[PDB]
Amino acid sequence: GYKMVNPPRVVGNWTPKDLSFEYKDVEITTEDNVKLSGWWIDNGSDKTVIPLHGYTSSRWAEHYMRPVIEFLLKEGYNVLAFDFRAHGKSGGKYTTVGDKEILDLKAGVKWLKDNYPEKSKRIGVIGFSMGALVAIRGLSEVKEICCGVADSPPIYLDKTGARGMKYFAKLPEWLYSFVKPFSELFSGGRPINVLNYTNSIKKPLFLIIGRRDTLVKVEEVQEFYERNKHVNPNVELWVTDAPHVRTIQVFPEEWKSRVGEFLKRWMG
Amino acid sequence: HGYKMVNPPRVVGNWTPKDLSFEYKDVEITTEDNVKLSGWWIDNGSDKTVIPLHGYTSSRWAEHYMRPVIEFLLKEGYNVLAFDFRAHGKSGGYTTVGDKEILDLKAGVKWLKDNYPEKSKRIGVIGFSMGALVAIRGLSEVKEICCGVADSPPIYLDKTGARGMKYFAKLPEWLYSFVKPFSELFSGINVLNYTNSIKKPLFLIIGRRDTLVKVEEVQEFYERNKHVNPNVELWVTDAPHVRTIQVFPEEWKSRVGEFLKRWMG
Repeated sequence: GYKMVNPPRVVGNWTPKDLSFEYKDVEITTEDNVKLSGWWIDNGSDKTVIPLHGYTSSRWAEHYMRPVIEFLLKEGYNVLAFDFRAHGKSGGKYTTVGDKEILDLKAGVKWLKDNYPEKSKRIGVIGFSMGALVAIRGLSEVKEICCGVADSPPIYLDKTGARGMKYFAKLPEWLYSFVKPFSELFSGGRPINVLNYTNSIKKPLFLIIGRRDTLVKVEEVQEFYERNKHVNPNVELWVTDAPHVRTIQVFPEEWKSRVGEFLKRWMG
Repeated sequence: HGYKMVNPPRVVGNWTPKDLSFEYKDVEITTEDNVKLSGWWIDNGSDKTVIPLHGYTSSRWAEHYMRPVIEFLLKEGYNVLAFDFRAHGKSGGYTTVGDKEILDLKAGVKWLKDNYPEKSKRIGVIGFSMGALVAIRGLSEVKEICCGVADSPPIYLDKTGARGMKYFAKLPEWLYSFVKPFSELFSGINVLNYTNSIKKPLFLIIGRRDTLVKVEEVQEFYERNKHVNPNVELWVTDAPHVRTIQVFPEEWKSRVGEFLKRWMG
């Protein structure tokens, strides 16, 4: 098998300045002494939203991070966007499962409270794909987070891995060898699912799943929904017409609308 | 605005030389540009050492070719030095385009001569895919290497990248974004210029089913290098990319084994 893996480390070439917003390059240190790299975008607000990227990307993720950051800033929110450990410019050598990414979220929140408590009286999180798993876990283990949005969160990580390799079946083995060390890590069933936090989450959660997501099924997300419904009356579910994490681009107006009113309701 | 920059993946496997009934040493190799590489020194009680070079998306643990080639070399009687290229596996490094891997091979050779020169009077190289290019380049510029084996070496890189993008295109857009860093990793050439310099024994291996490298392209390297070097060989197989060692294990080990014993004088 595979002991430790890490997806290709990527860095984009756009800054909040390209969105006509000023920002600061900050450095957050986790409790296990890992140095994270990120952006602190002061928007003159008391509310801060933290976007969380997926397994293979970074804070620069052109397909959802850049649109969501521009969206949050124009709504008037402060934004803290950092690369997860072993991603982008952040510290750390191996991602593997990414179970320690919750520590990155804790450090980021703690950093906000320690340096800018007036700018983070309300803190929300938005996660995409694997980043949604961290955001979901954040609502359960991080008390300062008041609300969270989970876009396309893999419920059963093992099934998600097996559904991914099907697109490599008709293709040469050299192509599947790229993702094989990563797909086999989740297919075994060792990493913890988000179903683990269905009884511990008592905060507003916005679940977004695509009707055409072939990696994550709606009914799998619906299972998480009414599991948590017993404990949390503020969990919402929106079924979209987009594939995996593509809603924010393919249906941008409807995304910004529903997410906008979710945040507007729970961010104070 | 795209990718400013993309680094290789890190792949670390479970297995060790112990699973091959061989004891080993975890070594740290420093390059001339101060890059610390991680690797295995497998002492087999020999004066001869063979260095197996891996692909640009894997490491020393690549079970489809790295594990059987190390086991093959060990059961042959050779000492084995297997290290991850920079920013691959456990090694350090931004690995740029990939031109720095020749420095990694030089570091390994230097490390052998500095630590165990008696156990490396003869040094040979075996490279797979892009690792075969490092072996081909290494056989031309590194004096301490007596011979080399090149399995599925890309001859026309841009032609190989073009063929590769065709199969990437058969992936859905939303899924391609996940593996797009792999594609850009190779988009960071004249390999045929090494047909003039190489005058050491070279063993080329290319499969007919290779969707990335054509037999015609490797054969061009063979015929060109053939009238400055009388000891260059070509073996055309009926296997996919770097799969000959897996599809035809006893054929591969026999021809490579005979090649080494002949030139590891």
